[PDB]
Amino acid sequence: FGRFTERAQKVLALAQEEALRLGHNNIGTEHILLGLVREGEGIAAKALQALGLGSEKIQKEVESLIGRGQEMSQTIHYTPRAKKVIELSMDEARKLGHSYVGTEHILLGLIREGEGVAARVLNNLGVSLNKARQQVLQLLGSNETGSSAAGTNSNANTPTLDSLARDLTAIAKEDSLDPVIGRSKEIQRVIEVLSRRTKNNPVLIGEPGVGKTAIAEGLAQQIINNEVPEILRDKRVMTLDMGTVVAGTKYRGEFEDRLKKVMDEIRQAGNIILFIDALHTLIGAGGAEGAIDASNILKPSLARGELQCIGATTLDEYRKYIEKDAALERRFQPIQVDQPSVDESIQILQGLRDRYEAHHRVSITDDAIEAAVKLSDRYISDRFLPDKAIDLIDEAGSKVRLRSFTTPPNLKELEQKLDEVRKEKDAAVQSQEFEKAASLRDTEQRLREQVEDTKKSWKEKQGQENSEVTVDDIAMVVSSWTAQTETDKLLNMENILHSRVIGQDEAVVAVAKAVRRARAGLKDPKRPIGSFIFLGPTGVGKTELARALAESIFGDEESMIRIDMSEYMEKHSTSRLVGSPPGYVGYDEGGQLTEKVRRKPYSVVLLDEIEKAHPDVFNILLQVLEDGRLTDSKGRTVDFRNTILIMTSNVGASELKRNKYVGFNVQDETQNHKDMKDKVMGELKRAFRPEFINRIDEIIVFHSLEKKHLTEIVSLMSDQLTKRLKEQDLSIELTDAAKAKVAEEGVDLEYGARPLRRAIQKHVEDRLSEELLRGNIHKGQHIVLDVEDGEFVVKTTA
Amino acid sequence: FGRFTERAQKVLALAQEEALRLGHNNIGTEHILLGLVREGEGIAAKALQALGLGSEKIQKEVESLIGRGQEMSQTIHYTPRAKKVIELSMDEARKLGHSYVGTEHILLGLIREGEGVAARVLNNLGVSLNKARQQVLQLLGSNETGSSAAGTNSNANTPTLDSLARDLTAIAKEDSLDPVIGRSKEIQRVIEVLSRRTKNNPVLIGEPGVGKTAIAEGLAQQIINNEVPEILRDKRVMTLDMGTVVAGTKYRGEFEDRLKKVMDEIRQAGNIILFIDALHTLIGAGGAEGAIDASNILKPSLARGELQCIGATTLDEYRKYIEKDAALERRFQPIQVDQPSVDESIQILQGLRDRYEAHHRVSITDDAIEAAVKLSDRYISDRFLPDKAIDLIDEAGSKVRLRSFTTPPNLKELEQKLDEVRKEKDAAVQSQEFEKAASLRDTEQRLREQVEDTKKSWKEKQGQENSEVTVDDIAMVVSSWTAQTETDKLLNMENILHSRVIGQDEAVVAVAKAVRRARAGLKDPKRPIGSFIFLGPTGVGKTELARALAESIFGDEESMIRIDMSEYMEKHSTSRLVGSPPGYVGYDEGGQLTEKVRRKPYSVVLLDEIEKAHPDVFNILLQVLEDGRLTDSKGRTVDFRNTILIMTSNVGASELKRNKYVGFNVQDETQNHKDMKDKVMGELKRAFRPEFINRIDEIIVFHSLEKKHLTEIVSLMSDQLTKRLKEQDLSIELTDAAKAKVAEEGVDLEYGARPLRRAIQKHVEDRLSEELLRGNIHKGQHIVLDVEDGEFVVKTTA
Repeated sequence: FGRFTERAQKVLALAQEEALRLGHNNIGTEHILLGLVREGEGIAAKALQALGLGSEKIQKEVESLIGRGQEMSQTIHYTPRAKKVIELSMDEARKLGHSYVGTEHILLGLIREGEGVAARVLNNLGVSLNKARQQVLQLLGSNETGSSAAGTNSNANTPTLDSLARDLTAIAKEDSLDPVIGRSKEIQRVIEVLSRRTKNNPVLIGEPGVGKTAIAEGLAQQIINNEVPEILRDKRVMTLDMGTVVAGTKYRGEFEDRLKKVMDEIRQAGNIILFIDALHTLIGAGGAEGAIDASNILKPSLARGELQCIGATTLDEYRKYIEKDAALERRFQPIQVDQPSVDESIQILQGLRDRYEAHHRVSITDDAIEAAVKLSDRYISDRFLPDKAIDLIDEAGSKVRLRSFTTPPNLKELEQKLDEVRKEKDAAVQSQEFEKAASLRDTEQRLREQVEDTKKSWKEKQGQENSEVTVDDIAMVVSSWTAQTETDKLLNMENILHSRVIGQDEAVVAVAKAVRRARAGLKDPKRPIGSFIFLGPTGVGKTELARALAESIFGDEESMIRIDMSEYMEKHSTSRLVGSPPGYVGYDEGGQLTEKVRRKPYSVVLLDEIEKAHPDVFNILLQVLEDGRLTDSKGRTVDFRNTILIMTSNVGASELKRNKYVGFNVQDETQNHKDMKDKVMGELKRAFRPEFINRIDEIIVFHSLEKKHLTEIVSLMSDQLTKRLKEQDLSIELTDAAKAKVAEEGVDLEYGARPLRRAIQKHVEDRLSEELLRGNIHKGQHIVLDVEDGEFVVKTTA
Repeated sequence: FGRFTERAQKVLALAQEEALRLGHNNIGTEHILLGLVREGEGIAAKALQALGLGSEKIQKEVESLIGRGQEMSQTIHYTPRAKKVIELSMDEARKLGHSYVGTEHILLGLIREGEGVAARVLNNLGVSLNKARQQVLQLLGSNETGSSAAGTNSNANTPTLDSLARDLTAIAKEDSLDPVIGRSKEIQRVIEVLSRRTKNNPVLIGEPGVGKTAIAEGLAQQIINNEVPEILRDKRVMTLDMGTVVAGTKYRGEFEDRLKKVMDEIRQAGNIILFIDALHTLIGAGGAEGAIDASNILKPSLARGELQCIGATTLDEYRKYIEKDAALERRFQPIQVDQPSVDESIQILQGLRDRYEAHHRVSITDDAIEAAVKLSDRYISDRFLPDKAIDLIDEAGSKVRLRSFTTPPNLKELEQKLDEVRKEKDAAVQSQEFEKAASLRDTEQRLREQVEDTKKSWKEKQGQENSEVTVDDIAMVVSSWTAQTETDKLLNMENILHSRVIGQDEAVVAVAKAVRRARAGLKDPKRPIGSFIFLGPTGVGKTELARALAESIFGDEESMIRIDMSEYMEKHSTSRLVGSPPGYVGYDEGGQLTEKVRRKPYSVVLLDEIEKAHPDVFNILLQVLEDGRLTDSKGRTVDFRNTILIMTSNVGASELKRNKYVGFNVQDETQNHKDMKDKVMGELKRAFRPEFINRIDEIIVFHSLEKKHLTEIVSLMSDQLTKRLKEQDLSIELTDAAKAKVAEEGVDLEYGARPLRRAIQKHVEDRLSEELLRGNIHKGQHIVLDVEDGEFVVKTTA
């Protein structure tokens, strides 16, 4: 593909050189073979030299076939035989892993490609074809680092380390083990609990889901050099892997038997460290079901400190073991792995760029990496700070890499042409029209080389992305889920949120700016990026700003939870009829609110109508706003850590639903507006407790329901129709003028504002179907619905 | 059959020729054998030529059978033996795939016919019967299609692709892989989301049920050829199939072990793409019973980026898996797979026309394909807008092919006759009565050839169908379920809705036009294709139009749901109507209302009396009308996308259930009318809350009992009686005159129009049984119930 070592590439060019030297017009394998032996003593080349082949001998044999004298060897490239040998070398390097493919693989691939002039060339020059593949194989690869250690020994390690299992310290003598960056400050906290054989167990608690495992490689490095105590000197850190135990087993009894064996071998006691990943599963205590009960052997082992071990558990798992104090709590003593510092994240990123240069686009951009964290940290916000991050890096680290190869410069037109040639050419010969295809044939390859030349002119579009992962790039990719087009979303938040909330600017700018402050630098995870009270009418403004955050602020597209406290309130029976679903906040804690935001930890959380809720509820919600967490639903922790909590209120709604009517004058209208954009900030005091509101930030203002507001409601309804018709592949847009015709059949005093949907149906739905059916307009072109004379007008556009 | 290759056909005609040339004016199999070898060196011919047989050698045996003479012909046709050889070859080519039968199959079919004139010719000319079938098998031709290959190799790739589960790439390197038509725009959305080595997992959400699976072959084609990232170059795409896992397994433990092996094999890591269809089952999280939990291994695989995979899930499935989090979140990232819409539908149909031209019906008719789509939307309705569609074409895509092979022109009478001949003949010789069978015998075969000649006139029904699925046919087939007699059902929807709601034209036209416009694929396919409110009293036209709507929009009246909203607030009944209602709005959303429409999306959903319902129910109905789907009730998504939502009212009822009186006018029924065609448009405002109701596509108007509707009620009830009697095979019709005699006992001023059923029983039911009992009328005689002298009158008709 593009990843190759020197020796390889060298064998390849020599084929072409010899192509012309023997007059082999297009070089199949015979020159590739020649290439191998003419590259002298590279692993392919060398191989051929072992069995007894000279550079000469091959070119002469090669020459005894295709031979003289197409010396020019017109547009000297390969033909399919040679191309097959090359495809094979790539795979013969996959074989090893061998990222940048070498010589050996090409001779190996040649044998593999055991026909053409090469294959027989080798079988003519006294070297059987498989004898050649042998020789390369037994000298395989080299493109990767060796071992920085050597020798073989054993001692106490014999009974134990055999079984089961991996020993991190060993692989780090060889220096094939990574730091890992972590969660660096996490690793230190282990050593109180681990150089201690009495709270013999360190116990890592955090998001799973953070790369806890980074800390484990930490230990490896540190037990070697050099802050190691005399305690952990004369110790080995051995990882007990779940995978070897399950392999070759499908019965519980066999698994337990193996665990019994681990305890026997644990005789290295007080000098052994055991690493137990997913520790909870083995104890199997608590819950409605277990998971296997190693606990019988394991508990006394922990108490004695013979099993001096390291436990990896998560946010929720721990409670049902400290409840079993003290035999799990006799060993445990805790450390925070929950959500790493912002900085720790960034460093992991930087480290894995080059392997997303094995997965291309990335290496770099540095700024894009930083962003990977930062943009993610608030913009999803569905994990811990590095998982999110890296996802951007490779996402963007491909999105644009996809744009890398998708055209020539604009010479995509070449390919279009090249197609048409083939056709003409072919079909003409299929009639034959021999020579009537001939010139068409000739036109094909003429075109072709020009095509291919400019398809690799979009190697310039490779040099653009293939070690960058851009700011904007990373950012767009975060938006794709939900620096540049997230920090432009963030910095320009006010501008973008204003374009999706029509009027009632008072609110928009208030949320915008508070969120934009937090969302730029670090408000720093825990607490939503904004707590807010959204005051206003029951109608307009509230939801729409919340929404607008979800689309831009949170990325591109969705991200908004929304619960009404008002919908249930009731419980208890003795003989009563009632058996309704839980009274609402009990439902929320016990399941609904906590689950939903746990599902997407980045959601604009809308806690509706808490005025019409008991003041006790507000305390619970207050924890969401403060902590950025709730712990409910069987001890699970729900990350509201960069959500936007929006607690709504519409207490007094009606006056903020004053329409633009003439009272005294037509200046009662502009005072049905003006009065209402004042009245809102008074619906705040009336809303909830001050204690609640004391954990709630800006005072978001929404107001009125002018006239003005009617034709603004029409513009929500017409868009709901037209979007479901976009689903059906019809592009419609209504100008204000067609929405005007809807208002024409949409005002009475007594009819409210019910006819507006129906009249949109009448003027849009009904009309578009009566305009498409005629053939005046068509689906998937742009169809503009207007009034342009006091009556409705249908326009067409592309 | 319909398709054969030359070599076959050539072998066949040569038999007949040689038959007579040797003195056999009946073509025995002895000549077919001769035929095979007389075609020289085709696979049949050649085969015989191997065994030591020439055409000459065959004809010699043949001449030693009948031999000279019999060159006077017999209008030489085959023997029953010879007809057997042909039937056999068909299967001898089927078994070798081929449905276009070639030479080999014909000798093979001869062998099959291992006793007979051939059989003995071949067994007489000293070659084994099986030696001959061997020879034909061991050379094929006319069974292939042309593909590519020239060698095969592998490397590390071996253990993985073996297992489990084949690669799309392989068959597409032979270039035999299909496009698929798709769902093309879906494939594109993947490449940011997948060419990551992080949250590299695309997850396809759509309807299943739309042809999601089309997208998967998409990847195959684009990852191979030819402009794609360097990321997605140096990759392999492997498809994982559930079927292989379950095979050789019958326990959960074994399944997990196999999955462990797969997980180990993901070692092609960071450059391997695994396709997992129905992804949800493996994660096993959520639900009331979950599924087998692969997640323990799979979750870190997704996080590591070793498992870069493609998830196929549906509308409903996803929620309880992103709920798991957060390496799930840093895995998945969503992309939109086709939500069913008419334009998309057509493109699939057309694509699979040629492939249902295996049915020699469809491919085409163009109008018929479009119709399939458009008609499907309105006439069942239950499935998805493109699945439905293709099914009608293929349905019909056999339907006319059935009408094909059951015709002589009208000469069906011939076959009937030809039978009778045999009888006479047979029975006469069984007495013998030799020549008393003879002339009957002779008469038989005269007939027979005439019969067969006119049965093969119905090659005209082939020339109809073998690329035309009939427009009318598609319609017929949709009518079979529930263009022409479904688009006439559509176009004439108004006419059809009018014929069962007598009076109340006001209502009929309002529903009619809105659906009839809409269902032509020109209205949103994700919202009820007509929303309506039906106002009136309790009954009288309302429901009846809903029924008539089912017929006209959907093709039969059996497309009608009907749910009462007053139960979704319940405060009337609890032990006399419905079991366990409490929770009530929760009962509707959470369960009942949604469950019912989830059973049939092929329904006029008539949600009665939302007026007299808890205000939450109106909000719920509002979601049905807006979204076209609701997701509730274990997170299942109910498609109201091809329902007709109809919300009923009856708060004006009294005038709208009023009856005519004189008072001062005999124009009092027609003054009961005039009041009611007003009374509905005032019952709307009085009934409902505005937020819900305005999404309705038309306000449907009904009437009362008057004088005048009463005598129309008698005609509804009498039709309910006579129809449940049709099941036994009583063919009944009432004229208006008999319904009149019945009316005589139920036009009470003070006992209502309820007595009419009872009086229908006395004058219709009771009367038919008392007319059957005396043998005046009969089953399968059409029985007319009349008055013709002011008293009841019994008539008979065919």
